[PDB]
Amino acid sequence: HLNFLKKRLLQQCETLKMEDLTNVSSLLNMERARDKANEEGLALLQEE
Amino acid sequence: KKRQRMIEVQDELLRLEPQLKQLQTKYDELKERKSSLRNAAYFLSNLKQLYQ
Repeated sequence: HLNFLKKRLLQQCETLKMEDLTNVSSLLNMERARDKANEEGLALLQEE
Repeated sequence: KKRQRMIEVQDELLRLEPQLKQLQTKYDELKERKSSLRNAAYFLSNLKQLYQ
């Protein structure tokens, strides 16, 4: 099964970050949470 | 939205200045026009109604 897994490697690597993608995706997730907070702030302040 | 907020406040600052000037004019015109004639045209004619 390990030989076949090296085969999977050789099979999809040829055809075609992750830890950084996960961390920066979460970071941008709370950044956009802070962003919708700024949106409700700015939109409501502009509305008043 | 923040640029729109600055533009609206710029209108709101201009609106505030215009409303302040308009209300000052409103109070001045109210006093002058409404009370002058009701006092001058009253009294000047009442003085005429008195003397003449």
